[PDB]
Amino acid sequence: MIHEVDEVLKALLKGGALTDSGIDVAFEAPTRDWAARRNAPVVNAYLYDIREDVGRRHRGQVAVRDQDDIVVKRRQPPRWFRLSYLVTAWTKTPQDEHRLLSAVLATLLPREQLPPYELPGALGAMNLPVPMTVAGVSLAEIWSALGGELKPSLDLVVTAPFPAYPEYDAGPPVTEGATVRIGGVEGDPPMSEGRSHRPHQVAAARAARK
Amino acid sequence: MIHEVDEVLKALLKGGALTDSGIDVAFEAPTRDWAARRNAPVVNAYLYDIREDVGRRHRGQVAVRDQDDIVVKRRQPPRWFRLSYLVTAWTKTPQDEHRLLSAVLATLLPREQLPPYELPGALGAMNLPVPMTVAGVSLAEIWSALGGELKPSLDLVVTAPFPAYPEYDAGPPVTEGATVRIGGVEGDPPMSEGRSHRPHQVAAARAARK
Amino acid sequence: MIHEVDEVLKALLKGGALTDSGIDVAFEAPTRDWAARRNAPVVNAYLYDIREDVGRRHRGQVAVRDQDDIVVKRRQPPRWFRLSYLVTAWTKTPQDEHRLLSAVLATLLPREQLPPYELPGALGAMNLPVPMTVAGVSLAEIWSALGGELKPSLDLVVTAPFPAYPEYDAGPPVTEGATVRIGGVEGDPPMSEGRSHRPHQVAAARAARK
Amino acid sequence: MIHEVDEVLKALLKGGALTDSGIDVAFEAPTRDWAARRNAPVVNAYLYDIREDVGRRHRGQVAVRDQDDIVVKRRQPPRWFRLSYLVTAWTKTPQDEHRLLSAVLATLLPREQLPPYELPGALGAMNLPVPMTVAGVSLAEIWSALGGELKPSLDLVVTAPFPAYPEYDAGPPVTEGATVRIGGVEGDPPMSEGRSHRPHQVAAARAARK
Amino acid sequence: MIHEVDEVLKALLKGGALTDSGIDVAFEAPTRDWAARRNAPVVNAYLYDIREDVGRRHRGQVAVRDQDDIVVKRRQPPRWFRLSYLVTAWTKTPQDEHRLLSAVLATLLPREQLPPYELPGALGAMNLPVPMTVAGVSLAEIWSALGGELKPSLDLVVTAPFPAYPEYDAGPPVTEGATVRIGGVEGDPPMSEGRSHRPHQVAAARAARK
Amino acid sequence: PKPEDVLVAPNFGIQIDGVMVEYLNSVSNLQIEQDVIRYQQNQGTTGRNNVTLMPGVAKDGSVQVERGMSQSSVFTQWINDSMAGRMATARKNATIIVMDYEDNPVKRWNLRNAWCSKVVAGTLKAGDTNALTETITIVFEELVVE
Amino acid sequence: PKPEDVLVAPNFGIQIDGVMVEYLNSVSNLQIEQDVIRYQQNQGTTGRNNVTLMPGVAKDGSVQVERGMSQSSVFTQWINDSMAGRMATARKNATIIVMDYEDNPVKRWNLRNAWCSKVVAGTLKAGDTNALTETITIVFEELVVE
Amino acid sequence: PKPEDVLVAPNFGIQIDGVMVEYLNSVSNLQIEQDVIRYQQNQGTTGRNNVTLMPGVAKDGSVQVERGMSQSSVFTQWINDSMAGRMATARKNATIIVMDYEDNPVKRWNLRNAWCSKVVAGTLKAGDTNALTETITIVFEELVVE
Amino acid sequence: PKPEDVLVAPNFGIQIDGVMVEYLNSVSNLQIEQDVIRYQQNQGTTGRNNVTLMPGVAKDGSVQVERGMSQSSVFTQWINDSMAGRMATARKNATIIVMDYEDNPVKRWNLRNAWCSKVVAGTLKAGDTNALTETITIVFEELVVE
Amino acid sequence: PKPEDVLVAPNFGIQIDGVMVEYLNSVSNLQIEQDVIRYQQNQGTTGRNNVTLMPGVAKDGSVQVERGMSQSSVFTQWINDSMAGRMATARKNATIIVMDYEDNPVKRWNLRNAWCSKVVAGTLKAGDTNALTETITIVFEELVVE
Amino acid sequence: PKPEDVLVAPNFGIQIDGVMVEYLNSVSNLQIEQDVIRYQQNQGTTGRNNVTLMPGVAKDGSVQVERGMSQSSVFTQWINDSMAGRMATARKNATIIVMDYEDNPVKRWNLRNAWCSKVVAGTLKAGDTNALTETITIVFEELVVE
Repeated sequence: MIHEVDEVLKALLKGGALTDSGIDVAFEAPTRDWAARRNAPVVNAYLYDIREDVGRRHRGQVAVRDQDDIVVKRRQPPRWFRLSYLVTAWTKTPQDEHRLLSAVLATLLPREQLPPYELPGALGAMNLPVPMTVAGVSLAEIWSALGGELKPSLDLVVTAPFPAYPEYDAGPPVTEGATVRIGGVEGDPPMSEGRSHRPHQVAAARAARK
Repeated sequence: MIHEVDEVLKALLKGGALTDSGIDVAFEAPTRDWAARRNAPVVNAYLYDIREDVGRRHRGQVAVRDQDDIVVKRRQPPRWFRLSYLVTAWTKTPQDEHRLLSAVLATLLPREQLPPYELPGALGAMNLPVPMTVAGVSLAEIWSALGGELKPSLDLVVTAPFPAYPEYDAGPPVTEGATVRIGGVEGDPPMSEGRSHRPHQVAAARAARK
Repeated sequence: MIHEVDEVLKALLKGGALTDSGIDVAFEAPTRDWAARRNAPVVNAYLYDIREDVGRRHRGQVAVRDQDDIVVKRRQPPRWFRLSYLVTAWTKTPQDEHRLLSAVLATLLPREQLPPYELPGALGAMNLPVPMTVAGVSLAEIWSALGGELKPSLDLVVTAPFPAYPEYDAGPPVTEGATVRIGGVEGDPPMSEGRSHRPHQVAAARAARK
Repeated sequence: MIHEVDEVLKALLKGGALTDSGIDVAFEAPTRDWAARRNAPVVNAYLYDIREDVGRRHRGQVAVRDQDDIVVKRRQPPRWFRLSYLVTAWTKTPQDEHRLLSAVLATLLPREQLPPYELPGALGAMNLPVPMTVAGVSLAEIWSALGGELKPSLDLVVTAPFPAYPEYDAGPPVTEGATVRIGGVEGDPPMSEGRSHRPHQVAAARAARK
Repeated sequence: MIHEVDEVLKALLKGGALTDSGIDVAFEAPTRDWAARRNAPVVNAYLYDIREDVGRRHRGQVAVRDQDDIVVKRRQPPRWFRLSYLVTAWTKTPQDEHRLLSAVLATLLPREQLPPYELPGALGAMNLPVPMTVAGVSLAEIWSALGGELKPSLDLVVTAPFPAYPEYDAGPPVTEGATVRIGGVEGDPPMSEGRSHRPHQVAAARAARK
Repeated sequence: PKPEDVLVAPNFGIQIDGVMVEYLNSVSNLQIEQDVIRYQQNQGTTGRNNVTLMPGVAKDGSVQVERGMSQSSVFTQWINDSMAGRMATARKNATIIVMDYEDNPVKRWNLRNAWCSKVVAGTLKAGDTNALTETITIVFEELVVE
Repeated sequence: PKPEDVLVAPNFGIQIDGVMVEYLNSVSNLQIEQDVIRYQQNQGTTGRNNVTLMPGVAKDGSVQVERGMSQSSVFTQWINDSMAGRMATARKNATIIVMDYEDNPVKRWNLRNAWCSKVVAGTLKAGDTNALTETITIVFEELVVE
Repeated sequence: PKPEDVLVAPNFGIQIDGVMVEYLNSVSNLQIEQDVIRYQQNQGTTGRNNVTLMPGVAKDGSVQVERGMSQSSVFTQWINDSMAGRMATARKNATIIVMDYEDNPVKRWNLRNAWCSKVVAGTLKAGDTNALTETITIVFEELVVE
Repeated sequence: PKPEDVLVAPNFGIQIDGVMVEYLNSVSNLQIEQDVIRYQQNQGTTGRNNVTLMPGVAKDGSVQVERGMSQSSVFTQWINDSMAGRMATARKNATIIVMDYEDNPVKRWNLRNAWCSKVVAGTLKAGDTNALTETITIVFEELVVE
Repeated sequence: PKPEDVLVAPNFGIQIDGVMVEYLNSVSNLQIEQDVIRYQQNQGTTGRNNVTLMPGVAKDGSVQVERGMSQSSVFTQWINDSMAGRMATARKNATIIVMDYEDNPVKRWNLRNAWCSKVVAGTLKAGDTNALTETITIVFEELVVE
Repeated sequence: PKPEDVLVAPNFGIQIDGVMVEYLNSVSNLQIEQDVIRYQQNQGTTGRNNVTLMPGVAKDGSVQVERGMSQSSVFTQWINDSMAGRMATARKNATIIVMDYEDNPVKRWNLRNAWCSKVVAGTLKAGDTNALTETITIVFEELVVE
C-alpha cells in the first residue's frame, strides 16, 4: 500500500495551501544528475526506507462475523509499517526554496493522522487512521548514499496498516446445544448418553443473543 | 517562517557590529564550486536541517475569545521547530577570516532571544519570543555530505514557533442559563420540567464577569 | 543450505501475488553497472551477510535411535544462521516501483515461518521450521559499500538451521544386566562376584519398554 | 578574540624552544594542495571548530562600580568558548618531523593557563586566565574532512573568554535614605507621611562604607 | 605462527568436504583489481586484523622442570591472539557462489577447536588447543577500506597462543637442607650455628617425592 | 468503526475548575487501583488447601501534571490557598481528557476533590538549553474513569 | 516431528470469559511456583548434619496483559464490577494460548477465579511518537498449565 | 502578551543579604511542599467507605548551590559564622530570581532564615579538564514564591 | 598434557534421571559454598586479640536451567509431580557435565535430591524476534563436584 | 583581579607531617558539614505553626587519597603505626592545597588529628592496561578551611 | 631510582602452600582494615565539644581469586578438605606477589590461616564465546603486607 500513500501525499501537496502556483511533486531520487536537469520549482518526496512499527504490533485471533451475528473467519490484527519520505523543495533562488519549504511544512503540519475518508479505496478499505508525522527527529550519511548534496529536508513518516491474511475458517455453529456424558472414572458404571440442552434453553439463548 | 528567520539573520548581521565594511551575507551552499567563484569577504549562513523541538511541545485546547469576553475558537499551542544554520566567514587571508568570525561571534552573542516587535509581520504575528543559540554544542560528516571542506563554523540554532492551529469552533454562548429536570430513576414519578435559572441570578452572573 | 533458501525465495516470489506478470528474480549485486543494463521490471534479492543466531543455540548430547528403540548415535542440536537479503524492485517508473515493492511486501507478509513439507531435500531433511522475517528491523553504509545508490529495500532475514554433526557413536547395549561386586574397603574380606540380574528381571525390563 | 588567540599561539611557538631555526607557523588548511607546495619545515596550526564551554558558564547580575564605590552597571559573566587547533609539523624527513613535533609539544606543555600580562589588548582587557590544553583527548574522519592525509597531530584547546555583557544601567543612588508609610490595611486610620532616616543615620551609613 | 594458521586453514579447506573439485584457496586481498583477474572458482581467506584475547590472559610464574623432578625454569603462560579472516567464495554464477559458501560453512562448522597433533610443528609444540569460530560477530566499513565491494562473507576467528619468554633461571636445588640460627633480638646471647637437618630427615624427604 | 479498531494518539488535555490551565507538557500515570486480600485456609475435614483473593477498598492517588514555567502563577495561587487551610475553595474537581483524531474526546478521567500538594521548579543551569519545567503533584480522593 | 524439535514463536493469544478482548501487545511472565521449606537436623548418635528441604503450598500470582488504548472499555467495566463487590460475576476463567507456526494451540495456561486488580494508563507526553498503552494487572487464585 | 504565552529561559540569579555572591553555575530543585494526611472511615448506618485527604504544615527544605570555586570564601565565612553559634548574623534572607529575555524579574522565591549547612569541594583529579566546583547546601525555614 | 594446561570451552550438557531433557540454552551459577563462623577473643593474661574463622555446614542451593520452550512438557510434569506431594518420584539425581574439545567429560557436578521448584515463561511480546525461553529453578540438598 | 574573577584549575597537592608523600592521582570530596536540628512548635494562644531549624556540632569525617602503586610503603608504615596503638605518633596534621595558574597556594584545608584507617589495593587483572591504584582513607578529627 | 619513582605494572602471581596454583586471571581487592571508634564529649567546665577517633581491632577479610576452568581440581580438593572439618591441613599460608618490570617481587601480601570457603562456576551459555571462569573466595584471619 505504498502506491496509495504516495498518491495521498501528492494530492495533499497539490491540494494543500500551495495553490498559488502549479508546482510539480516528483518521487525521483534527488541525485546530482536529477538536480542538474530540472528547470522548474519542484517538490521531491523521495522514499527512503521501509520499517515495521514493532511497537504497535498486536497478536490475537480477531473474529470476523457475517450478517447472522455468528463468527465465520479468524484473522490477525494488521501490522503497521513505517514509510519514510525525504521531502525537499527545489527552486533557483535560495530564499524561494526556503519559502517553498515553509509552505510545505505549513500544509503538512495540521494533519497529525489521516481519516479513512480521504484515503483511496485500497487503503480506505481498512477504515483505520493513517498517522503522518513531519520532522520529529544521520541525514548526512543518507544524503551521501543517494549521491546528492546535503540540503534542508523534511522526514515524513507514514504508518501504513498492512494486512496479515491467514484467514482461518471456524467450524459450523452449534445449533443443537451441548451434550454431556457422565460416568465412573474407572468404568464401574457404564457411560450414559446424558441427553443434551432442552429446546427451551436453546430458544432462550437464541432470543437473548439479540 | 524559514525566510522570515533568514531576513532576521541578514538584518542582524548587516546591521550588527560589522558596520566597518559592506560585507555580504549569502545563504548559498558553501561547496567547492561556490567557494571557487567568490572574490569578496562574505558570510555564509547555509541552512543545514530542520528538526522539531519535542521538548517544548504543549498539547491542549487553548481558548480564543473576541471583544465580548466570550470564547469563540479552540486552537492548539504552536509547535517549535529548530532550524540550524552553518555560519562561516570567507576571506582571502586566514587571519582576516578569524577576525570576521570573531566579529560575527561578538554580534551574535548578546541576542539570546528575539523580541516580537523586531520580527517581520509573519513571525511577529505570534507575539512569542524566538530563542537563538550560538555554538551551543559530527561537523566533518556534515561538511563531507555538503560537498565542501572542513572550516571553523557556527551552529546557529533558531527556534521558530509554527502554529498548529486547527481553528475548531465552539458552540453558541448560553444566555438562558441551565435547566435541571429531576425525577425517579425507574420512572415511577414522571420527569418534571424543573424550571431554570432566575433572571436575577443570570444578571448577577453576567455582572460578575467584569 | 544457502542454495536452498535462494530456491525457496525464488519459488515464493514467483508463486506468490506476482502472478499477473512474469517478473524476473535476480540475486546479482545491485551495483550501478548492474542497474545500468537491466531493461525489464525485476526483483533483486541480493545476499548481504551471514551471521549465526547465538540466542537460539542449544548444546547437549541428543540421542539418536534405530528401529529397535535403542540409541545408537549421539549428536548435537543444529545451529541456526541468520541470512540477510536486500530485496529491491526495479522498473522504469517510481510509482510502478512502489507498486512492485507493495506486492512483494504483501506476498512475503503472511509467511512467518516455513513448514518443511515444501522445502528442498537438504532443507526438508531437517523437518524443522525456518523462520522468515520481512522488515523486523545503517542501510546507507551497506549501499555505499555495495557500490549502488540508496533505494527502498526489504531486509529479509531467514534462519537456516545449519547442522553440527559430531556423530559420537554409542557403546553396545547392555543385555546381560548389571553385576555388582561388594567387599571391604581395606580388603579384609575378599571381593565377591556378587552375581547379576536374574533372567526374570531382565525379561520384565525388556517388556516394560513397550 | 580569535585573532588574539592565534597571535598568542604564533608568538609562543616562535618564542618557545623553536629558537635554533626560524620555522614558519601557518594557519592554512593542511590539504593535499597546501602540502604539495611547501618546501620548508613549517608548523601548521589550523583552526578546526568553535564550541561553547557550557560547564564553565556562570549566570548572574555582576555589579560594576565607578571610583565612588557605587555600582552603576549590571553585566553578565563572560562566556567561555573552546577553540580547537590541529597542530602538525611538516619537514622533508619523517625523523625530522618527529623531532619538530617533540619540540612543539615540549614548548606547549607548561602553558596550563595563560596569564593576562602578555596577551594583546582585547584579551588583556579581560584580566582573566586563558586555559590551554595540548593533548587532553575521530581524527581520521576529521582529517578526511579537509581531504588531507592522516598525520600525527596535536589538539590544542584554548578557552577564550568572550564577552556577553548586556551593560544594563542601574538606578540613581539613594541619598535621602528610605521613608516608610504606615497605617490601616482597610484604611480605617488616615495615612501618615512616616518621616525618613535622620541625618545622623545617613552620615553614619556613609561613614561606615570606608 | 600466523603462517601455521594459514597452512592449517588451507589444508582444512582443500581436504575438507570440498573434494568434488580442485578449488583454490588464496590469501590475497579481494580488491576490485584482484577480483577482475580471477577466472576460476576460488576461496579467499584474507586475514584482516590481529588482536589480543585479553579475556584469556593468565599471569604467573609457571615452573618448568627436567627429568630429575626439580624445577629449573620459570616461564609465563602464553598470550592468546585473535586472528580474523574474511572468507569469501568467488564463482561466475551467484547460485554457485552460494553453494560454495554453504560447502565452506559445512566443512568449517564441526571444528570448534583443533587438536595439537593436527597443527604443524611450530604451533604443535605448545600442545594447546586452538579455538576456531566460524560463527562470527561493521563489515561494510571493512570492505570499503579493503577496496572491494561488499559480498556475503564469513568472519573466521582463530585463537593462536603466542608464548612469552621471560625465562628466569631458578637457583640450584637445596641438597643440604635448611639451617636455622637462633639467639637474642638485642644480641645479649650470641647467635649460634643452630645445626641443620639430620641426614635421615633429608633422606626421608627425598624418598617422599616419589 | 469498532471501538477496539480506533487507536488513541497522545493528544490530551486537562480541565480544572477554578484553575486556568490550558496546556500541559506531560501527565504522569493515573491508575485505577484496588486492594487484593489473600487469605489461606485448609479445607477442614480433608486438608486440601484453598487460598482466596477478594476485593478490598478502592484507592486514591496523585496525578501530577507538568507545565512549562511562565509568568502565570495559577498553581502557585492554588497551593497558597491550600497552605492557608481554605479548603472550601482549594478542593476542586478535575478532568483529564484524551482524544483520538478529529479532536473528539475518547476517554475522560474525573478527579473528585483534587487538590494540589507539591510544586517543584526544574533545576536551573547556566548552560541549560531546555526550557524550565514546573512539576505539580495533584492528589485526589477518588478517580472515576468515563 | 519430536515435541522438543519444534520450537515456539511468540504467536500468542488470550481468551477471557465475559471480557471481549482479542489482541494484546505483551504479556508479563507467567510463573508456576511452589513454596520450599528447608529443615536442618543432626543425627542423634553420629552427629552428622542432614538438611531436608521439601514441598509447600502452590502459589497464586498476577499475570499482566498490556494493550493499545482505544474506545473500548472492557477492562474498565471489569474493574468497575470488581470494585463494587459483585465478585459473583467479576471472577472469570482466563486462558493464555501459545501457538505454533500453523497457529495450532501448543501450550495453554488456565487462570482460575481471575479478576482484574489494577488498571494503569500509559504516561501522556506531548510529542511522543508512540501509541498510548494500557496495563492491566489481573490476579488469580490458581494457574494450571495444560 | 498573555502570562502563559511568554516562556521562561534558564536565565537566573541569586541575592543573599550579607553574602557577596553574584553568579552561580546551577541551582537544585526548589519545592513548595505540604504534608497530606489520609483518613479512612466507614459510614455508621450504611457502611460505605469514605477516605478523606486533608492538609498538614508547610515543610522546610534545602537547596544546593554549586559555583565555580575561586579565591573568594564568602560561603566559608558563612559556614564559619554558623558553626560558632553566632546565629543572629548567620540567618539571612535569600532571594532566587528567574528573569525573562529582557532581563526583567519574573519569579522571586524568598527564603526566610537561611543559613549554610554544608560546603563540599568537588573531587580533585590529576587529569581533570573542567573547572573544579563547590557545592553549598542551604536550609531555609520558609520558601515563599512571589 | 597437564591438567591445568587444557582449557575448558562452554560445551556442556545435563542429565536428569527420569526427566527427558537433552539440551539447554543456559545454566546459572553452580556454587559450592560453606558457612564461616568468626569468633573474636582476647588473651586472658596479655590482652592480645585473636580472631578465629572456622567451618560451618555445607549449603544447598538452586540452579535455574533455561531452554527453548517447545511442545515438550517434561518440566511441567516434574513440577506437577512435586506439587501434589508425590516426593518419592519427584526427587531425582541430576548431573551437569562440562566436556573437553572432543566432547570428553572433564567436570561433573552431581546433584542429590533435586526437584524443580519454579517454572517461568518468557515475556510474550508481539514484536519479539528471538524465540521464547523457559526458566526452571531446581533446588538441591547436596551438590558434589566429581 | 577580583577574588571571584580568577578561577581555580585542578592543580593540587598534599602535605602530611611525617609521611613522605609528594603526588596523588586524585582526592575525594572534602566536606565541611554541620548538624541541623529541626523543631516544630505551635503558638500557645493563636495556634500558628513555627518550625525552628538550628545549629549542631561540627561534623568530621575522612577524605580519601589515591596514588600510583610503587615500591614506597609510607602508607603501609602509617597504618602499621596506627594498628599497634602507637597513636602518639600515628595522629598527624595534614594539609590539602589548591593552587592557581602561577602555582601559588590559593586554598588550604588543614586536617587535625588525621590517621590512616583503610588501605585498599587496586584490582589486579591479567590484561589490564591501566596502572595499579592504591586507595587510602585518612580519617581526621577536624577539618579547618583556610 | 627512588622508590616512589618506579611504578607497578599489573604483573602479579600467587603462591599457596599445599595448593598447586601457578597463574590467575584476576584477583579482587586486598584491603588492610582497622576499626575506628568515634566518641563525643563535652568539656565539664567550659562546655566545648570534643570528638575523638581512636583505633579498633584489626579486621580479617576475604580475597576472591579467579582462574580459567580446566581439568585440575586443586580448589575442589581444598574446599573438600575444609568441608569435612580437617582444618589441620585446610588452613594454609598464602602469598600474593606484585613484581616490577624486571620480574622482581616488589610487594608481598601474606595471608595467615587462609582456607577456601566458596567455589563458583561461571555461567554456561551455548552461544558463549569467552572461556569458563572459576571464582574462589579465600578468607584470611590476618593479612600482613610486606
